[PDB]
Amino acid sequence: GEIAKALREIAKALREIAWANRENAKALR
Amino acid sequence: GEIAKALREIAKALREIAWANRENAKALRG
Amino acid sequence: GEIAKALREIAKALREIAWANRENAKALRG
Amino acid sequence: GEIAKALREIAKALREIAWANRENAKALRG
Amino acid sequence: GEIAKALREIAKALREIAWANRENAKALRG
Amino acid sequence: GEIAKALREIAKALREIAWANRENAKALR
Amino acid sequence: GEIAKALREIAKALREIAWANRENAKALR
Repeated sequence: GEIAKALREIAKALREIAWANRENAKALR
Repeated sequence: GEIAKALREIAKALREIAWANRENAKALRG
Repeated sequence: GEIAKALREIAKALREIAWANRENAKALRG
Repeated sequence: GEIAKALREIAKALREIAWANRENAKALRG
Repeated sequence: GEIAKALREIAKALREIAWANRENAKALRG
Repeated sequence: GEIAKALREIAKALREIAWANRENAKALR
Repeated sequence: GEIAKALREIAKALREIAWANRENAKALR
């Protein structure tokens, strides 16, 4: 369904934030 | 539907946050 | 509808977080 | 409705995060 | 309702993130 | 219900992010 | 249900942000 597919896009975006934040920790190290 | 469209709007805004957070990592690199 | 309208405010608030985070990246760049 | 009201409360909390994050940018610029 | 109650805990958790992020801005000033 | 428990799961994860973010502030001091 | 599963995927992605942010605090220390 359209609602469940949108919620899965929100999850994917949050995983991209996690990856971006791991780039920061790398950058600090 | 209106609800699905608004949730996809939320996903897009979270992709904007991901891009901004990566620029923070790159500014610490430079 | 009231639920869709509130979801679109959530998206707008996330866009404001992205803007703030972009401001950080600029401040780090100096 | 109680769901819409709770979603608006989420949006307000996200606006608080945006203000906090901008203050991090202001504290880096000093 | 159980859904609205859960959404209000989401909002409360987000206000805790804002508070944590305001602590960061204070640590940077220091 | 399954939806409400999942939303409570989201709130707890956000409480983990608040703790982590505060640790970042503690590591600056 | 598909909606509850997608909400649980959102919670898992937020836990992945928390882990990133905990790592970021260790990299500052």
